[PDB]
Amino acid sequence: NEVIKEFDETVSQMDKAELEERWRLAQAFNATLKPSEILDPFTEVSEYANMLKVHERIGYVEIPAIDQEIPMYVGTSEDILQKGAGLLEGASLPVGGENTHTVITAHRGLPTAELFSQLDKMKKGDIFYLHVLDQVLAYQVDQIVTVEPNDFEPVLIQHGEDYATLLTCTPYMINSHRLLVRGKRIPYTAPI
Repeated sequence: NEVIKEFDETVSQMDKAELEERWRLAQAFNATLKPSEILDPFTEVSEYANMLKVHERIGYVEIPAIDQEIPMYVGTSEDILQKGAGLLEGASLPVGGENTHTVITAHRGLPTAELFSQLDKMKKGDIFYLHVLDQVLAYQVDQIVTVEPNDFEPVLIQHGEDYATLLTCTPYMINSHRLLVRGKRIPYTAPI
């Protein structure tokens, strides 16, 4: 909020050639990422996403269906999950691209930040935006499933496609299962 304002303000002061080289470095990481075993963030050395870091924030996720703009951070440690959404370890960077699947995790509400509390309100067709460096990527929801903390392939990188999954715990205030809201990239570029 204050954080989101500070983020966009810093980005607008950054050099264009440098904004572009960073983007390309993240795309290079996405093009080479091997499939690995993705663990539940809510249970149990990294240069991961360095090119995207702006005072430790890698951007924010914007979800008009639930009136949220939540800062994103690297990893899903509790330090992070207390203050915003975390990018899941082993998944794509949120810079999109063919054969990518980024995964953004937040608690189902904290006492003073709703975060992903209202994620059950999202429906197929809903559009959310990843704001990353000076870019904004639109994703349109095409699948919503609830799974056991051991059930986790709907976050599989599917060849050809560009996906982003918003991930939280469910039922509300019980948190025994995981709610996955998957969106697929649609054409959108931020206005100038």
